[PDB]
Amino acid sequence: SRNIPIHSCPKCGEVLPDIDTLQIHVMDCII
Ligand SMILES: [Zn+2]
Repeated sequence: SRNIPIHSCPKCGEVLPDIDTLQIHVMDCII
């Protein structure tokens, strides 16, 4: 029983399917 967690950017609220996509986003997101 393992769900499918999803990463979300708190700076804006972009839906990030994974950490890899989340990392690239936060790296190029408005600080
Ligand atoms: Zn963001």
